[PDB]
Amino acid sequence: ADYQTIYTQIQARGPHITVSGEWGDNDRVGKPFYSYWLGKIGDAQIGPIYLGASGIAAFAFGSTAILIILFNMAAEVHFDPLQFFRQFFWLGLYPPKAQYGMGIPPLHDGGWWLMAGLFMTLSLGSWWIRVYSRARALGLGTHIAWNFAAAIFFVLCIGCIHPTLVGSWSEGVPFGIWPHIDWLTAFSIRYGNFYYCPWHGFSIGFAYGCGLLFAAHGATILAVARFGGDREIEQITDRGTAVERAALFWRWTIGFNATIESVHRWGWFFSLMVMVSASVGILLTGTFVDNWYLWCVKHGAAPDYPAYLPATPDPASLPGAPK
Amino acid sequence: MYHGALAQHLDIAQLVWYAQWLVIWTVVLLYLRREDRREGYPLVEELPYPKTFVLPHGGTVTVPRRRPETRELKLAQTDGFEGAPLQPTGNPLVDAVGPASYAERAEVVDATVDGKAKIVPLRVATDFSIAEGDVDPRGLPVVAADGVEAGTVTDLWVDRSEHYFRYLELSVAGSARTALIPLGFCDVKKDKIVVTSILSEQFANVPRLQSRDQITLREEDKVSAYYAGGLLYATPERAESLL
Amino acid sequence: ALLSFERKYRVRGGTLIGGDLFDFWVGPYFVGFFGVSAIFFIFLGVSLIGYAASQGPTWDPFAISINPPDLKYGLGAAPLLEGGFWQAITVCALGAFISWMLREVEISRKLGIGWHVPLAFCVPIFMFCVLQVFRPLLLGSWGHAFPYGILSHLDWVNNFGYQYLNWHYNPGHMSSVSFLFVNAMALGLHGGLILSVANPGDGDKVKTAEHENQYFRDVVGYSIGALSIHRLGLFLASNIFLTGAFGTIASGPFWTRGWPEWWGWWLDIPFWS
Amino acid sequence: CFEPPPATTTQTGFRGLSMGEVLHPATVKAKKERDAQYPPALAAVKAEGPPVSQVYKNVKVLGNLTEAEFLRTMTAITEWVSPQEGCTYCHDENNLASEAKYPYVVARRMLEMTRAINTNWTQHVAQTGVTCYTCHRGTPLPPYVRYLEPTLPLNNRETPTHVERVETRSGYVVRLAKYTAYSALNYDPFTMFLANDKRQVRVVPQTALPLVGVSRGKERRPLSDAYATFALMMSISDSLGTNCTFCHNAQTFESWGKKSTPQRAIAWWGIRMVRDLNMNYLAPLNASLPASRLGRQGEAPQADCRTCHQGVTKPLFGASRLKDYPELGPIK
Ligand code: BCL
Ligand code: BCL
Ligand code: BCL
Ligand SMILES: C/C=C1/c2cc3[nH]c4c(c3C)C(=O)[C@H](C(=O)OC)c4c3nc(cc4[nH]c(cc(n2)[C@@H]1C)c(C(C)=O)c4C)[C@@H](C)[C@@H]3CCC(=O)OC/C=C(\C)CCC[C@H](C)CCC[C@H](C)CCCC(C)C
Ligand SMILES: CC(C)=CCC/C(C)=C/CC/C(C)=C/CC/C(C)=C/CC/C(C)=C/CC/C(C)=C/CC/C(C)=C/CC1=C(C)C(=O)c2ccccc2C1=O
Ligand code: HEC
Ligand code: HEC
Ligand code: HEC
Ligand SMILES: CC(C)=CCC/C(C)=C/C=C\C(C)=C\C=C\C(C)=C\C=C/C=C(C)/C=C/C=C(\C)CC/C=C(\C)CCCC(C)C
Repeated sequence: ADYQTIYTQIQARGPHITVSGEWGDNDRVGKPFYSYWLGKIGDAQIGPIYLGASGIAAFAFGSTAILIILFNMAAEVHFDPLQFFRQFFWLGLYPPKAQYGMGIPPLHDGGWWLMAGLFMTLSLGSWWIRVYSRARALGLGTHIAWNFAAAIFFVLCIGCIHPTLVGSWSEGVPFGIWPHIDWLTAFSIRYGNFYYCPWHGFSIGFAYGCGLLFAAHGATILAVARFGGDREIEQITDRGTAVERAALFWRWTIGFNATIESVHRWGWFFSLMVMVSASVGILLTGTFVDNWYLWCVKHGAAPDYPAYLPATPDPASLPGAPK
Repeated sequence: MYHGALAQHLDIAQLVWYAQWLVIWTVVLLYLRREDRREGYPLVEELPYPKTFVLPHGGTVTVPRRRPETRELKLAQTDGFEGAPLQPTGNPLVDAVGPASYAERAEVVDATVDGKAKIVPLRVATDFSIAEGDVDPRGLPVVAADGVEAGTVTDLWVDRSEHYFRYLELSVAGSARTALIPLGFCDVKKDKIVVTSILSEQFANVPRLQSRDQITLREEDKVSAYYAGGLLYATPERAESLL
Repeated sequence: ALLSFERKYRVRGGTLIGGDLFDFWVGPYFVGFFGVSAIFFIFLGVSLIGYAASQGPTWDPFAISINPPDLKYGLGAAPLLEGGFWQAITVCALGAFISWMLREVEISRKLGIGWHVPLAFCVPIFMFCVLQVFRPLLLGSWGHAFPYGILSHLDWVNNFGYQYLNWHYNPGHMSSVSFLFVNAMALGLHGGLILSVANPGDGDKVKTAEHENQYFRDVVGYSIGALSIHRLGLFLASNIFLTGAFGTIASGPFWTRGWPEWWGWWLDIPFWS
Repeated sequence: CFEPPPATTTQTGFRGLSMGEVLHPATVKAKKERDAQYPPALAAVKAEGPPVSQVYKNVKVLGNLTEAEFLRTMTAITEWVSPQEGCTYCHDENNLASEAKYPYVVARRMLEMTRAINTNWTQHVAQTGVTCYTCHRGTPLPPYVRYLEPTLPLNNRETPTHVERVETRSGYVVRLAKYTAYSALNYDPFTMFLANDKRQVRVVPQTALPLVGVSRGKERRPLSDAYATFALMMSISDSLGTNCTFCHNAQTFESWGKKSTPQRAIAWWGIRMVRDLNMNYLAPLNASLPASRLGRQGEAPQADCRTCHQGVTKPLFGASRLKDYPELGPIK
C-alpha cells in the first residue's frame, strides 16, 4: 500500500518561497507558521496572505452586509442574547412580503434586505477582481475567475435578475439559515415542481458529475502518486509513466481516456455547467414558464400512474360548492 | 395570451432545450474529446493540430512528442490473436516491461522556479530538514519483502519546490552502491523502513543515476518503475491469480 | 488499436480469479473473469428491462417505469408484473456494479497502481444499497425502494422528502448537500488552477508548482498542496454519500416526524425554553 | 433525538411513489388511550310524554324532547363540559330557567353549533359527527384553541414558560414555529386562513405558461402567499398527525383526480366548516364570555383543525355517539 496517499510520513521544512507578482509584493502580510498536524494531510505552512484594494473592499462591503443581517436578526429576538443564540437558525432578513413591484420597499418590509443585498453584491464583485487580478499578477490564466463569475452570476439571477424580470422584489432569497432554506420550497411550489425543470436536471447531472469526476480523478492521482502523478504541470509538458498508466487504467475500463491536461478541462467544464445550467433555468422561470410540471405535461413528457386510492374530484369544481 | 408563446404549439423554453443539447455535444465531441487526443495518438498495430508550450527555463515542447530514438521491447506475444497479452523474454524489472515500464522523459534535471535542481538529497539541500516529531530514517535498516536487510538509509531526497520528500537513498548491502527508493514504497517505522515491493537481492539492479547529487526526469521514471514492477514480478506467485 | 505508449503495459497477470483463462483484451477493453460476469449481468438486466417495458403502456423513454411491489408483499417474492421484474433487475444491477468494481481491481494490479479508484467506486454502490436494500429491510418491505424510470424515480425522491415534511432540515441531508457543493467548487478551483498554469496565455512561459502554491496563498492565505488536493477531492466527493447515508436510513426506521421538529433537542432544552 | 423501530407505514399512492403514513406505535398508543376516555353513551330512556317545550319554561332548542330525554341530554352535556362543577356551572341552583350565568347563554349557542356541524357539514364529519366532548374533552375550556396571535403551549391545560407567554416578545418566533411543525415560516396560518374566508389557500397556476395580465409587477401575487400556504399545510399536517402524502401526490400538489386522495377533499370541506364555526358561532361569543376568556385584541377563543383532531387524522380515532344523541344532529 502507498502510505503517502493517506498521510505524509516524513514532513519537510524549508525557507519559505515568495514568487514575485507584477504588483502587490509589498501588500502580502503575516508571519508564516507551521502546523504539524495540518502538515500530515496538506502543506504545514499557514500564511502569509495578500491584502490589496479589492480584498479590503470585499471585507468592508461584506462585513457591512453581514452587520445589517445580524442586527436585524437580533431585533427579531428583541435583543435578548440567550434567545439570539438559541433561535439563531430560525432568524432571518426577509424580502418584501407585500407586493410593491419593483419599488424600493419600506425598511421594515424588505428595505434592509435589499440594502444587505446591494452590499453583498459589491463584496462579491470586489472579491472577483482579487481572484482575477492575482492570476494576472502572477502570469496565470484566468480559468478560476471565469468559473467564479458564473457562480456570482447564478447568485444575481436568484437575487435580483429573476425578481426584476417578473417585476417583484418579493421573489428574492431571504438571509438566514432556515429562512433561505424555506425559500427553496416556496419557489419550487410556485413554479410547478423544480424536478420538472430540465435545467434543474442538467444542473444536477453536472453537480453529481463533479462528484464522480473528483472521486475518479482524486483516486487516480493517488493511485499513481507512486510515480509522482501529483506533479501534473510537468506531466502535461513531459508525459511520465504516472499519466500513461492513468490514461490506460481508464482506456481499459471504459474504452477511452483523457490526458492529464484535458481531465482538468472536463472538471472545469462540469463545475461551470452546474452554474450555467442553473442560471438559464432561473431566467426561464416565471418569465416564460409558470408551471414546469404542466410544461412537461404540455409536451407529453410527464409520467403518469394508475390510481391506488380512488380518484378524487376537485371539490371546488362541484355544483353548489362554496367559494 | 401567454408570455413565451410562439408560432405553432411552440414556446421559448422549448427552443432553448435544443440549443442547450447542441452546445453541450459540440463542446464534448468537437473540443473536449479532441483535447483528449493530445497524447497516445495516432494509434498503432479527428486529431487536433499540435499544441506548443514555452518552457519556464528556456526551450519549447510540442505535444505529443516525437522521440529521435525508440526502445527495443524484450517481450514475446503469447498468441497470434490481436488482443493477446505479451510475455517478458527476460528479467522484466531490468528490461522494464509491464508495470516495470518507464517513459522516455527528458534527460534533464527537474528545476525549481529559480532554476536550481528540484529533487536533491539533504546533503546538498543543507537549508532543509525533517519536521520535529517525525522519524529521521537516516541510519535505519531497510527490510525487503523476504525479511532480509537490503541496506541502510543514507539520505532523503527533497522536492525543494513543494517542500516534500520523494525518495530515500540507501546503501545497498554487499554491492558498494546506493539506490534510491520512492517514499511511496517505504513503510516508515521508528527502527526500520519496510519495503514489500521487491526482495533484498533485487535492490542490486535498481536503475543507477549518472550523477550522485542530482537526478533527471527519466531517471526518476526508471527508479519508480522498477519497484512497481516488483508488485507483479518480485516473485513468480505475484504474476498468478490471487485465488 | 493500441495507444502509442500502450504495448509495453499489455502483459499477463494481476487477476483475482481465472488466471490466463479470461486474461485478454477485446479492443481497448480488458476482460478478466469480472468482465465476463459484468456482461452477463448487464445482458440479463437489460433483457428484463426490455421484456418488462414491452408489457407496459408506453415506449417513451421519459414515461417508462419499472416499479417495486406494493408494501403488502413485504420482503417476499412478488408477481413478475407486480414487482417481480423490479426485484430481478435490482439483483442484476448489484451484480454488474460489484463485477465492475472487481474488474477495476484486476486492471489496477496489472498496471501496478493502487486500488484507489475501485475503493472509491464502492461508495456509490454502498449508497444504492442503502436506498434499495438496507432501508427497505429496516422498514420491512421492498416497496419502499425507488422505481427504475427516468422521470418516475424523481417522483419517489420528491414524495419521500415530503413524507418528512421538510427534508431540507434533515441533518444528514445538510451534510450531504454541503459536500456536494464544496466538491463541485473545489473541482472548479483545482481544474482552473492546473489549466491557468499550463495556459498562461499569449506566448508566455508555462508556470510552476511554486506558482500554484503562491496563487492560493495570495488569495486565501493557504495552499493545501498538489498531492493533497487529490486526497481532499476524493474525501469531499465520497462524503456526499458517506454522510448522506445517515440521513436516508434514519428517515422512517429512526425518525417518523418531520425533520424540522428533530431540532427540538436544541430548541427545547429547558433552561432557555 | 431519535425514535426506535419498528414503524407503522401505510400506502396512499401507487407502488414506488413512496406515498403513505409513517407512524410511531408508542405515540399512537398514548393518543388512543387519551381518546378512549370518551364517556360511553347514556342508557336509553322513556320515549313517551309531553314535550319539554310544554313542561319547561325557557327551553328554546331542545323543545321537542320528552322530559326524560331532555334530562339525559343535560346529564350528557355536564359529563362532556363541566363534570367537576356539575349542573351549577351553567345553572342558578335555585332557578334553572335563569340565564344569569354566562355559561348558560354560550351553551345554548353551542347546542346550535353542534347541531349545525352534524347537519350542515356532513361532507366533513360524515356519520361520525361531533359531540361537546370532541372539542371540550371534559373541561369548560377546550384544551386546543387559537387567538388572533400565536400562543404556547398548544395545550392550554399546560403551564407556560416565561418565554412561551404571549407577552414575552423575544419568544414570538418559537410560538410561530411550534404552530407550523417547527418550521421557520414567518406566517400565522390561523388568522391568515382559518379565522375567516378572506384569503386563497391556492397559489399554484393551473396553466403551463404565464397568463398575460396577471403575471407582471403589481398584477402578481407576492411569493409570500406560497410561504403562507406552506405554513398552513405544515400546521394541517401536524394537527392531524400526518404528512403531505396522506392528501397529495407531491408530483403535483395543485392537481386533483388521481393526484389527490379522498382525504384531501374531506379536508377541503373541513376548511369551509372551520371558517363557518369561527365567523358565525365562535367569534361573536366575545360579547357573551367574560374578559378573562378573551385574547389581547378582545377575541373569543377560536377553532382550528387541532381543536377536534388533537394530533389524529380522525378525531377520537373515529369514535361516534351519533345514534345515541339524535338531538345533536342531523336535524330533520
Ligand atoms: C436519493 C436520490 C436519487 C436520485 C435523484 C435524482 C435527481 C433529483 C435528479 C436525478 C437525475 C438523474 N439520475 Mg438519479 N437519483 C437516484 C439514483 C440514480 C441511479 C441509481 C443506479 O441509483 C441512476 C442510474 C440515476 C440516474 C439519473 C440520470 C437519469 C440523471 C442524471 C444523473 C447524472 O448525470 O449523474 C452523473 C453521471 C454522469 C454525468 C455520467 C452519465 C450518466 C448517464 C446520464 C446515466 C444514464 C442512465 C440511464 C437512466 C439508463 C439506465 C440504464 C439502462 C438499463 C440502459 N439516478 C437516487 C435514488 N436523480 C437528474 C435528471 O435529470 O433526472 C432525469 C436529476 O435532476
Ligand atoms: C423543495 C425544493 C426543491 C429544490 C429547489 C431549488 C431551487 C429554487 C433552485 C434549485 C437549484 C438546484 N438544485 Mg434543487 N431543489 C429540490 C431538489 C434537488 C435535488 C434532489 C436530489 O432532490 C438535487 C440534487 C438538487 C440540486 C440542485 C442544484 C444542483 C441546483 C443548483 C443550486 C446550487 O448549486 O447552489 C449552490 C451554489 C451557490 C448558491 C453559489 C454561491 C457562489 C458564491 C460566489 C459564494 C459567495 C459566498 C460568500 C462568502 C457569501 C457572502 C454573503 C455575506 C452576507 C456577505 N435539488 C427540490 C425539488 N433547487 C437551483 C437551480 O438550479 O435552479 C434552476 C435553484 O435556483
Ligand atoms: C422535496 C425533495 C427533497 C429531497 C429529497 C431527498 C431524498 C429522499 C434523499 C435525498 C438525498 C440527497 N439529496 Mg436531496 N432533496 C431535496 C433537496 C436537495 C437539494 C437542494 C438544492 O435543495 C440538493 C443539492 C440535494 C442533494 C441531495 C444529495 C446530495 C443527496 C444524495 C443523492 C443520492 O443519494 O444519489 C444516489 C445516487 C446513486 C445511488 C447512483 C449509483 C450509481 C451506480 C453505482 C452506478 C450506476 C451505473 C449506471 C446504471 C451505468 C449506465 C451505463 C452507461 C454507459 C453510463 N437535495 C428536497 C428538499 N434527497 C439522498 C440522501 O443522501 O439523503 C440524506 C436521499 O436519500
Ligand atoms: C460519491 C460517489 C460518486 C460517484 C463515484 C464513481 N462513480 C464511478 C466510479 C467512481 C469512483 C467509477 O469507477 C465508475 C466509472 O467507470 O467511471 C466512468 C463510475 C460510474 N459511475 C456511473 C454513473 C453514476 N455515478 C453516479 C454517482 C456517483 N459516482 C457519486 C456522486 C450517478 C448518479 C449520481 O446518479 C450515476 C448515474 C457510470 C458512468 C460508472 C459505472 C459504470 C458501471 O458500473 O458499469 C456496470 C453497469 C452497467 C454497464 C449497467 C447495468 C445495467 C443494470 C443491470 C440495469 C439498470 C437498472 C438501474 C437501477 C435503472 C436505473 C434507471 C433510473 C435511475 C432512471
Ligand atoms: C463489447 C463487449 C461486450 C466487451 C466485453 C468487455 C467489457 C467489460 C466491455 C465494457 C463495455 C461497457 C459496459 C462499456 C461502458 C463503459 C462506460 C460505463 C462508459 C460511460 C462513459 C462515461 C459516462 C464516463 C463518465 C465520466 C466522464 C464524463 C469522463 C470523461 C473524462 C474522462 C475520460 C475521465 C477519465 C480520466 C481520469 C478521471 C483521470 O484522472 C486521468 C488521468 C490521466 C490520464 C487520463 C485520465 C482519464 O482519462
Ligand atoms: C352548560 C354547560 C350546561 C350544563 C352543564 C347543564 N345545563 Fe341545563 N341547560 C343549559 C342550557 C343552555 C339550557 C337551555 C337550552 C334550551 O333548550 O333552550 C339548559 C336547560 C335546562 C333545563 C330546562 C329548564 C327550563 O328552561 O325550564 C333544565 C331542566 C336543565 N337545563 C337542567 C340541567 C341539569 C339537571 C343539569 C345537570 C345535572 C344541567 N342542566 C347542566 C346548559 C347547561
Ligand atoms: C369545537 C369544535 C367545539 C364544540 C363542538 C363545542 N364547543 Fe363549546 N366551546 C368551544 C370553544 C373554542 C369555546 C371558547 C373557549 C371557552 O371556554 O370559553 C367554547 C366555549 C363554551 C362554553 C363557555 C365556557 C367558559 O369559558 O366558561 C361552554 C359552556 C360550552 N362551550 C359548552 C359546549 C357544549 C354544551 C357543547 C355541545 C353540546 C359545545 N360546547 C360544543 C369549542 C367547542
Ligand atoms: C389533507 C389531509 C392535507 C394535508 C395533510 C396537506 N394538505 Fe396541502 N392541501 C390540502 C388542500 C385541501 C388544499 C387546497 C386548499 C383549498 O383551498 O382548496 C391544499 C393545498 C396545498 C397546496 C397549494 C395547492 C395550490 O393549488 O396552490 C400546496 C402547495 C400544498 N397543499 C402542499 C402541502 C404540503 C407540502 C403538505 C405537507 C407537508 C400538505 N400540503 C399537507 C390538503 C392537505
Ligand atoms: C463570524 C464569521 C467569520 C462570519 C459570520 C457569518 C454570519 C453569521 C452571517 C449572518 C448569518 C447567516 C449565516 C446568514 C446566512 C445567509 C444565507 C446563507 C443567505 C443565502 C443567500 C442569499 C442571497 C442569495 C441574497 C441575494 C441578494 C442579491 C443578489 C441582491 C441583489 C441586489 C441588488 C442588485 C440591488 C440593486 C437595486 C438597487 C435599486 C437597490
